[PDB]
Amino acid sequence: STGSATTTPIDSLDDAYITPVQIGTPAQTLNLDFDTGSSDLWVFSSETTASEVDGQTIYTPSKSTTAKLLSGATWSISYGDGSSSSGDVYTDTVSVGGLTVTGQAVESAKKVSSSFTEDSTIDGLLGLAFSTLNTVSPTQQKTFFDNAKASLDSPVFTADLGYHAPGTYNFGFIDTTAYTGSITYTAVSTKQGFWEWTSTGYAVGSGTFKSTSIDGIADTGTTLLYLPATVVSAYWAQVSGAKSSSSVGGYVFPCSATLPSFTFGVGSARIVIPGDYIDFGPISTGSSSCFGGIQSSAGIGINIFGDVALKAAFVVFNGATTPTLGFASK
Repeated sequence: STGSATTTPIDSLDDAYITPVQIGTPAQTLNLDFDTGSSDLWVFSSETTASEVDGQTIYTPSKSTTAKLLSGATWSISYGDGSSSSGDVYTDTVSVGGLTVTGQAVESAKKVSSSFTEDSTIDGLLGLAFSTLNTVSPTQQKTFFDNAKASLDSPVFTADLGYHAPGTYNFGFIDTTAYTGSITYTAVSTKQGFWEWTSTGYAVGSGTFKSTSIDGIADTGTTLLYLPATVVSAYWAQVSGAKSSSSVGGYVFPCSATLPSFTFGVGSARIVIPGDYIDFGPISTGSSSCFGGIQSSAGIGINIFGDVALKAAFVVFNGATTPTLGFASK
């Protein structure tokens, strides 16, 4: 089997991407944030504290003839951005782009943090990291991909995120028309539950490539590119007037700037992030100071190849017995 679904930016900055997901019988379609950095499929629901719902579409398990309470199961998650959610668990039928999993754990939120409430466009998350990170207790549950894998034509999914435009998540096949040149594959460590890999280096603009190992995670659920402070300083030094602002919480730059590209290595291959991908617009409405899309990972504890990086590539998440990651230009 295979599935193919379009993923759409939630706003003009590509702050996140949403993908429609069918849950239950009859289908209830919710727009979920596909997150290769976590492993819970959770939704706003009829059980979510009313004051914490503000415009989201909710899953109502009582209206699904295939929903079953997973007795005794609870979940609770906190994300790298400080947001969180928690609740109980149903199993139900879940379909993405024509690919159907029966008995998928659907984690129903009783509580969500303010940042979730305040984002009306995201109805929940669909985790695509390794199931070892799933938070359901006392019986850990599998991700949608993990459940679908054996049925897929090939045990893979691909992320093809757009810049200021829709893109695609495919399950079970590689669309050879969706990228240019070849796909370069690189080793993955699953030891921390992530799609963790080692970039071979970077370049800033038309500058020379610096060969250096950068361990980090491919994370579709993180907006920005978080890299070591040395690398980030080298990037922003090429932008007149750019500075790290403790008050704003990262590098900012004059909105009048033309940003240089940023290249990262995948083995001997190179992925070029155009400068415009690194512009996250005014820090506040009407400001001429703009927020940078490349930020320091210092104090995160891990480097994160978030959407800024991934949207410059066609990315293969290969869930073979020994997982790997593939990157192609597009």
